[PDB]
Amino acid sequence: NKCDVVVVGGGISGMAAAKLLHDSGLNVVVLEARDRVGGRTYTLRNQKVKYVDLGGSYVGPTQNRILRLAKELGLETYKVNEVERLIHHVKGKSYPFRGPFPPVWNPITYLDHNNFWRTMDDMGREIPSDAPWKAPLAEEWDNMTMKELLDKLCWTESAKQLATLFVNLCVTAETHEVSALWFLWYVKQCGGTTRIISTTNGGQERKFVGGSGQVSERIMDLLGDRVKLERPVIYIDQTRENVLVETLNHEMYEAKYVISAIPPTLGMKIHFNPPLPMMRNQMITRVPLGSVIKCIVYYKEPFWRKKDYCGTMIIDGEEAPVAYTLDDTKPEGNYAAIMGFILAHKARKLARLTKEERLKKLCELYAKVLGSLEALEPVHYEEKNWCEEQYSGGCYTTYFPPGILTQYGRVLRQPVDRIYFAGTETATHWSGYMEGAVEAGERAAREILHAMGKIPEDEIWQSEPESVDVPAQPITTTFLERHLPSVPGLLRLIGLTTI
Amino acid sequence: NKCDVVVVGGGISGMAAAKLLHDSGLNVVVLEARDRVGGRTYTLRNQKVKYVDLGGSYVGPTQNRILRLAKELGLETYKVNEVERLIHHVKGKSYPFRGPFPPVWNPITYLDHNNFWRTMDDMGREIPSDAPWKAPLAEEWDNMTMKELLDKLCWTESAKQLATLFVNLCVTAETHEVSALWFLWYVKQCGGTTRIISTTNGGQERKFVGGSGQVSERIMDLLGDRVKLERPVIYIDQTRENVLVETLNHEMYEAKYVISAIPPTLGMKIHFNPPLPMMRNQMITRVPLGSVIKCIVYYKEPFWRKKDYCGTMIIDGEEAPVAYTLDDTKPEGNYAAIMGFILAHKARKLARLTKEERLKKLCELYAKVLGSLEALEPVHYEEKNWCEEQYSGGCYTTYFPPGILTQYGRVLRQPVDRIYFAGTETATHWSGYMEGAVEAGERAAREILHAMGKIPEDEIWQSEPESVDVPAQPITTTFLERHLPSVPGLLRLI
Ligand SMILES: *Cc1cc2c(cc1C)nc1c(=O)[nH]c(=O)nc-1n2C[C@H](O)[C@H](O)[C@H](O)COP(=O)(O)OP(=O)(O)OC[C@H]1O[C@@H](n2cnc3c(N)ncnc32)[C@H](O)[C@@H]1O
Ligand SMILES: *Cc1cc2c(cc1C)nc1c(=O)[nH]c(=O)nc-1n2C[C@H](O)[C@H](O)[C@H](O)COP(=O)(O)OP(=O)(O)OC[C@H]1O[C@@H](n2cnc3c(N)ncnc32)[C@H](O)[C@@H]1O
Ligand SMILES: O=C(Nc1cccc(F)c1)c1coc2ccccc2c1=O
Ligand SMILES: O=C(Nc1cccc(F)c1)c1coc2ccccc2c1=O
Repeated sequence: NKCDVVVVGGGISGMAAAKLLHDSGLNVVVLEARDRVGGRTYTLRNQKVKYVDLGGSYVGPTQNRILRLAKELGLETYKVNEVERLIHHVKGKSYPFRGPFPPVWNPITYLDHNNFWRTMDDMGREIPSDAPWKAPLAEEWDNMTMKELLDKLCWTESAKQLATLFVNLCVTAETHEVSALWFLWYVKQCGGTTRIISTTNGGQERKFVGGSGQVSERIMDLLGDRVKLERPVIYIDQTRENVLVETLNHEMYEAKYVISAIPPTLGMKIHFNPPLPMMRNQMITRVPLGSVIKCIVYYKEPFWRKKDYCGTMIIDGEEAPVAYTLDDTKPEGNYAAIMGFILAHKARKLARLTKEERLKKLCELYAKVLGSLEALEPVHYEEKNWCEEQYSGGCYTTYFPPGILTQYGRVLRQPVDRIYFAGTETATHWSGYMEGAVEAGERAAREILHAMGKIPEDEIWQSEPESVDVPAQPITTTFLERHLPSVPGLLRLIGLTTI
Repeated sequence: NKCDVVVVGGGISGMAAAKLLHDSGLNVVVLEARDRVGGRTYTLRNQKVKYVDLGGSYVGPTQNRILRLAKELGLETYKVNEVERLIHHVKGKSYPFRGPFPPVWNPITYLDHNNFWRTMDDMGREIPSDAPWKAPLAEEWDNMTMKELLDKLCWTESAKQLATLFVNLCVTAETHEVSALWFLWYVKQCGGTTRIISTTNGGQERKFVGGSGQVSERIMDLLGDRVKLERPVIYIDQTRENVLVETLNHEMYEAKYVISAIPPTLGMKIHFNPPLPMMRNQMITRVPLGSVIKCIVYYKEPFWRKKDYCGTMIIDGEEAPVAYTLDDTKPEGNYAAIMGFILAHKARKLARLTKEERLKKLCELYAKVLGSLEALEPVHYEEKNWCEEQYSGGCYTTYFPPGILTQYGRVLRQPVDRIYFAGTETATHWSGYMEGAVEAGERAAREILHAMGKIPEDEIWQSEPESVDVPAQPITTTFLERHLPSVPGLLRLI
């Protein structure tokens, strides 16, 4: 019934918010729709796998908030296997490599790839993390899709195909589905292309020992009975002195303030009194989540390592069900496994199949890419299609179609009377990730602390000390990377000389 | 409590479905979220206006279902005034014209405009009304926006500005927001460019005497206490023998079947048990409605008619708050008024202003376009910003961003166990309109009658006899319109 703050949603964002508020001495309640906490994180436990992350899993350098939160809760990380060679599989053949970017030998294609990644970051530097709609060309860039941008930028099919994979993998959406402005913002707010694509020194460096679901679970243990499971929120009434929050199972909660810690569009599942202001009313119908099936195939041994492959496969084109894999073997070397994503339209297309049919297509793919008959001998399989989740809407995160971020983006974390907005979507650093969930939950909690006169305004946004356990190597470029011409740059140089 | 069919939503679609089911002898209940029926139609009555449609208003030839339903309920139509000249206002000057398409005189611009309209209809001929995702180039066209298509097709800024206005006015959305496939389908399923843009012999020919809200009101009158107002549906449970439908005010309704007659995305306001299938779960997050403020400025007299202007203004460019107007005067020449739409991004931009500030901007625009100081002397004003509506999501209808129609379009009218889907968005002819609302409501009702064994499969979709009161005249083209080259066509020859 009565409390200081109701937090709607018990994912990492809502739990981080509730914890901060609880630690500050307030009375918080967390209302969670599901029979579990963690949301878009979910750690399955059984005897065949021990534990496995079926939702969000990876953490890495520069994600200091999630690292700090997890460390405080008694959790540890380990490094995702990247000892041996990565594979880029292109036009039916595998090309092993080292370093984060799949390399290319053809001089023209080399210039085109170099320019593609460089230009993503060049454009990113024009986009403020906390206000992407303030970019000087925000309108122009928001009114084109990523498909249009790649069609203009990539002078080779090689670069276009890799760039397309990059978009699909980063945002679980097609290049023609997403705004160029929003995509460029998304990458820049993770620290740019190198940081977002890298295992070693990037976003995919590490996993939590025992699964990421422990973050939300251990906060629930700290909060005790303040977390209410199977309480989907249906109604928020701000017409009276205290806010009234009603759940589907016929309970009413009364609070001074509310934190909405659910994906933005999932706000539609709540009926509001008074109605939401116009811009938010429409925004929450314009912001879908992407589409992904996360699939883990288990093997007797991590046999790929014996061929000097680390387990990372980057697999171009249409026929492959999975475009990206990582080694998911436990740090101890057992429960050998390959994690792969079925992305964007393929998550829709292949959902028609049975679990056994998907397993077979994945093993056949892995056998070809790894040149290994052992890939046809799985011992176990787990998967999760996040498109089917009523209380997520998709994974990893919300994407913005063309035109939406400039028209509606400014209201994403704008309070609505006594409702404040958390959720990874409202973060300014690693939005879309567990890191962003912590940033947003803690920031929303401090907004309320400020509204209550407990902290000054300059304490709402708080910097985070660098992790001593996961130091961040800087992102660097070479002279040639900075100054080599694009393909059209080279052609201009050719035209000028012959004159 | 217990009934045969629960209809969620008391707009035209839900009302049409409930009426059909009721007339066949089933016990129906309509659960309506608002304190009124009509949904995206809303007729306001007061002494100053008599009545005014602040939502959907226009009907025309080929919309035989809405015309038949309205006639049965005792309604009459009158013609939107198009006796005098239309105005196209371009680069600060008014150019009066007759006929539906704003004309041009420059030979290159002429070829470009001609080709633009012709191409929209050429592309439409390959898009099945009942399955646009089966177009031969469905993927190619769905993966581009209308902005990309227009940038490719229009060699002149003149044609591109008019085409942009056309898109904005048709679908209350920006060219870059919408799938080209979806937009081309939308036009084709209203009978093509001429039919969709025309007042005389098209979609804007007529209005209902006393307002379109009377359709939904008069069905509510027939149904009596079967219509439950202020019953927003929050929960649908299909796990047991009968379907259970719960409302926000705590009531529980039990039925054999349910019709969802709400905009597709407003399905998100309902919690489902079991969860919806994957494709629908995601679809209902991918389908926004457009943005519009409908504004009606009243005057002492329809003064524009004295200058041989009918009151239609087509107003290009960014600065104008309103891109399109029609004469809203009543049939007797009284309650003189101009109806104008503030479209798409301008609805968002100008919503910050006060009502009085919007009135001043509109009057000054109209004074310029009509070339009359009389436009600065309004006697009354009414407006409605549909972007504010929790239980509509916007107006006129749902648009599909790039990539969505091909991936999720099949899902829209697919039943989910014992839930069938009505709403104008599910129609195959004049989807987006009151006509499509009737088509979809009656079809969803007949799906349930078929499920019950009461009618055969072949009676689910029913043709409609042509209205005697509003007959359609054929859409024609000239030899030169059909065969003149495009701009790049003319360049190939040179
Ligand atoms: C799904 C997924 C996500 C993911 C990823 C791979 C997959 C398959 N990989 C990631 C990774 O490797 N590293 C990483 O940092 N992130 C990764 N992601 C994304 C990550 O999981 C998310 O960014 C993050 O978990 C989101 O946290 P947040 O707290 O912002 O949101 P949530 O988890 O969705 O929590 C929302 C909770 O709210 C409940 N809910 C929903 N509606 C209601 C109502 N009406 N009432 C009450 N509760 C509600 C949800 O049930 C959920 O628990
Ligand atoms: C808004 C608008 C619409 C419009 C237009 C101009 C404007 C500003 N001009 C039109 C025109 O000149 N001619 C024409 O034929 N159409 C025009 N349009 C569109 C037209 O109004 C619509 O196509 C039509 O009204 C749609 O009817 P439909 O019955 O399909 O949908 P609806 O009116 O939105 O009705 C839905 C009802 O459902 C209720 N609702 C919503 N959620 C719930 C829940 N959860 N529970 C119960 N009821 C719910 C709504 O309140 C509504 O009444
Ligand atoms: O862009 C990525 N990786 C990537 C790795 C190699 C080449 C390439 F083009 C892209 C990733 C982006 O975001 C993610 C989110 C959750 C899990 C993995 C990833 C990526 O690997
Ligand atoms: O396209 C339209 N009209 C139009 C009329 C003249 C020139 C032009 F480019 C467009 C209309 C489209 O759909 C509508 C929907 C509700 C009300 C009016 C209209 C139109 O007039």
